Amino acid sequence: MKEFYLTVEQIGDSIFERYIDSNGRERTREVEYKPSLFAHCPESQATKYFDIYGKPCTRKLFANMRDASQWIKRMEDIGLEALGMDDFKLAYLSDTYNYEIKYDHTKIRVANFDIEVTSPDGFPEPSQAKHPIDAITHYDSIDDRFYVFDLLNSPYGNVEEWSIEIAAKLQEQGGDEVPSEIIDKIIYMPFDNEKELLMEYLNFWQQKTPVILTGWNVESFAIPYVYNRIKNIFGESTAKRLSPHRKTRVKVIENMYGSREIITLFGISVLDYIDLYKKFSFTNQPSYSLDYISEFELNVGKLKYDGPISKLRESNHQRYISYNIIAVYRVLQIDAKRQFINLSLDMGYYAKIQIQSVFSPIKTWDAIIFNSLKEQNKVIPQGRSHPVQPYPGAFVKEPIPNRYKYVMSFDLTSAYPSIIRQVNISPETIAGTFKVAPLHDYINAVAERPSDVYSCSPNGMMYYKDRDGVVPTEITKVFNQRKEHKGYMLAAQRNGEIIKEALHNPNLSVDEPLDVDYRFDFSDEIKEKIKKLSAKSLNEMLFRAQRTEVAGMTAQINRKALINGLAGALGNVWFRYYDLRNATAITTFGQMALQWIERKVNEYLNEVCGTEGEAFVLYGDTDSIYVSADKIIDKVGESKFRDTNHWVDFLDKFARERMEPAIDRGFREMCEYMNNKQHLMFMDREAIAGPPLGSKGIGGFWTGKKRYALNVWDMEGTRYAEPKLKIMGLETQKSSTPKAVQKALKECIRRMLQEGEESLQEYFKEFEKEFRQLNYISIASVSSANNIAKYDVGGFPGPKCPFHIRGILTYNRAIKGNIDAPQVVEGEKVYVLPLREGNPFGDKCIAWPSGTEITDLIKDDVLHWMDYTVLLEKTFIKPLEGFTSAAKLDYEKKASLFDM
DNA sequence: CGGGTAAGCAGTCCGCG
DNA sequence: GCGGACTGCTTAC
Ligand SMILES: Nc1ccn([C@H]2C[C@H](O)[C@@H](COP(=O)(O)OP(=O)(O)OP(=O)(O)O)O2)c(=O)n1
Ligand SMILES: [Ca+2]
Ligand SMILES: [Ca+2]
Ligand SMILES: [Ca+2]
Ligand SMILES: [Ca+2]
Ligand SMILES: [Ca+2]
Ligand SMILES: [Ca+2]
Repeated sequence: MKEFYLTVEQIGDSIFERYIDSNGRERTREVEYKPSLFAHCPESQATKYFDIYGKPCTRKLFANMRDASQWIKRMEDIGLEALGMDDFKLAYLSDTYNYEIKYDHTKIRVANFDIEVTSPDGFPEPSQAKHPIDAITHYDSIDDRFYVFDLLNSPYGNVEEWSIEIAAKLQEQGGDEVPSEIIDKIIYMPFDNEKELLMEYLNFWQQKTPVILTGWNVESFAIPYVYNRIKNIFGESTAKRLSPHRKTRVKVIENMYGSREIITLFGISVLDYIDLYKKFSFTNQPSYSLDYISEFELNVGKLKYDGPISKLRESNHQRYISYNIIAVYRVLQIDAKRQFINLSLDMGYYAKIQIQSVFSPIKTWDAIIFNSLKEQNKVIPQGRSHPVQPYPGAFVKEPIPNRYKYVMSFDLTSAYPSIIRQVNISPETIAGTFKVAPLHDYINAVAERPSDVYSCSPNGMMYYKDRDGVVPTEITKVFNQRKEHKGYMLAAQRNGEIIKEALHNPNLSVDEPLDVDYRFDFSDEIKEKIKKLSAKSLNEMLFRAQRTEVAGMTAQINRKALINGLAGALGNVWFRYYDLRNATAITTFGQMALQWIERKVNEYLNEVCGTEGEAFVLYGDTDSIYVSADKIIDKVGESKFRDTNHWVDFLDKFARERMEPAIDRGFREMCEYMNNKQHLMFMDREAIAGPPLGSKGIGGFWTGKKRYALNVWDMEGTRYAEPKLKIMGLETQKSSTPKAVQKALKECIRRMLQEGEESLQEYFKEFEKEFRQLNYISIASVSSANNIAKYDVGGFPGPKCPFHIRGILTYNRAIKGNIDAPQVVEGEKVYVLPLREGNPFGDKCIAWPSGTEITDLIKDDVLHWMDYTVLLEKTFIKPLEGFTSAAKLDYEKKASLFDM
């Protein structure tokens, strides 16, 4: 097999590399890598190295990496560009792996761990590490084993060994229901004292040194706690054994409002799963506790116990250890589903970076572009300093607030990367500027043609047409990978819909789920067999279809995120290829494209309908248009349709056969107008929306920009067994809105769109009547908590104090005295509730850490004093009044003459 | 901590005769 | 009360 790196580090003048050799074995080596860097040189000097602008360069080979670094400094003191890859480990990987990396994940050691630390005096600060580590579960992907390190004797209690037999048993048997599929994979090791546990853990770690290190909050808690605890007990050199090169550094993580400390373990690639999830999941959660995320992703129930976690070890050590094991398995289960580790490995190896660099799009792209250019013997410019400057982004059309009955939407495929490809936007393809007309003149095709030579953007930039730039070339490769996974994702989705349909008629038989590849559209034979299957089999197939779809979604959406990241990296000062001319060429072209095509679709449809000046395009945002299809439906007449699916087919056919070719011609003309390199504006139909045939549903509504709801029958070629709501921006979509309120508002919208005004007033009247019975958590608002200290004036609100911060200060006073009570963590999320006047808390609201029950000390009072009236009006009535006046209907029945 | 801009709504503060 | 300036937070793209 072809070798591949596992980790790479620079330590002084050595590269330290862990790798898989040609025989599949893990090795380590130290290499005294001699970097090269580059200077411009005279024309009449024979060279094969050229900067990206075609100017000749001489290569300077250095005795060691420290000499290259010092040289870089001296070149600045002189005032001359020191060209080339200044991150020497990236050049090493480029030199050592000069081919497309074929990796084998079964050879990569992936470690998932979680620790327990009993603490009587509140939260155990990792930087202090003053309490014993009393449990470690460490899963190893190569052995496929959970190694459990269990402390039996502690200053906080002596306990009995954990029992695997009780662990296996049902919760109803007094057991812990550790899942049976992992019971045989546990290797349990009890310890008589902490020193021995840790000494064994380090010996184990040495034998099985993680390549990828993950788990939940490992970077901010587990790793620094373990590192600091071992440091305190044994000294630094023993603690540095967590690094296979014995090198670590304390790294300061700075945000807008403060900082924290993490430990960098050289020769390990730490991918904290909480950070993986935040980057790759495309959710925004009320809480990031593992219990909350586990429940959301897997639908497994909260790990439940009596009393505080601080007393769990002594009161119930058995459950304590079982929950530590289960917590590690939960992360694995989320990964089996979401496939973020897999994704990280793909992108890291593709870019030829340290795997943990996948968190940085600037670093990922710096390495992709470096490797690409290195291939042609080209030399990358030096990074330069830039002042941060604002620049313009997308156009968004102001919709007329209203109900909209029949809606068809269209949207550019990979808008910004397509613009980059079409215009040929790249650092080294800039050819000059032209005299710009106001944008409006390009939109209406009255401005002078920008160039008869170069490919243009309406921001005034021109680009070469003879050759593709390195940015379009490399962005195209990732785009193609994206398109492939999206194909599998959509197939799995359409397959899901076939299964749902079939489920309306399950057969009464005992059978097995079919062995099929869900990434591919179900053939006729598979369709036939599906119609003969039981509900049990069908459900299992649905689950598998949805897993395949989730796998496709992770792969496609984060490749989209990567390529879109490049368009934005052109506008970040830290990017080697930062250039506001290119960042703006992209965003300005986009604004033009949207408005240009709005004009064309309008002209086209007015033509088809024999009208003039009618606005068919009601809305659009960035690269999308929403076309009113009322007139199209009416021209055939609702009477001619057999059912909802009949008009949906009609519109689908109209969009594909009439609208899309009209759209394509309009864009080809725009391409010629801008003299672009390649026509790449592909605007496919997204949504077909409307009310169910013969109902009183309103089908859709807009309240404003980025605020709308649509009843959707077909999305990108997926025909739904059941209509689906596409709701954007509204309170149902916000993590700040109470869960029960999201759910109630969603149902009001479903009723408005599918059933009508009368159904809506029915549901409202009932929700208003019963809502006070809802669990307090389900009706709490959610907010991030920044700058708690800034607004804290002796425990009371300072001037301009935010409502949610006020809530926290109210909380802090109510629990003052107790180091046992959970503290709100700065920068994390809180639940917020209003309090009725003259409550014992002395203020109008209270907030507490999100994803948790509020402590028992105050819970009773909170419940008694909760202001259901305020809460109702703010979270439910206000947005609902927003929706319904927009849609021009009433949530309460107005008096009529029939009342008499 | 980690590519970008546009834009909505909640809330404070204070004006608005 | 509303609305504008401003902060804070959170979306859509
Ligand atoms: N996080 C994001 C999301 C979007 N965009 C920009 C770039 C996108 O190209 C454009 C339109 O967004 P879409 O959600 O329509 O995404 P794409 O058009 O890129 O992909 P798709 O093919 O899924 O439409 O907005 C961005 O810069 N950053
Ligand atoms: Ca725990
Ligand atoms: Ca798009
Ligand atoms: Ca599409
Ligand atoms: Ca059947
Ligand atoms: Ca879009
Ligand atoms: Ca306001």
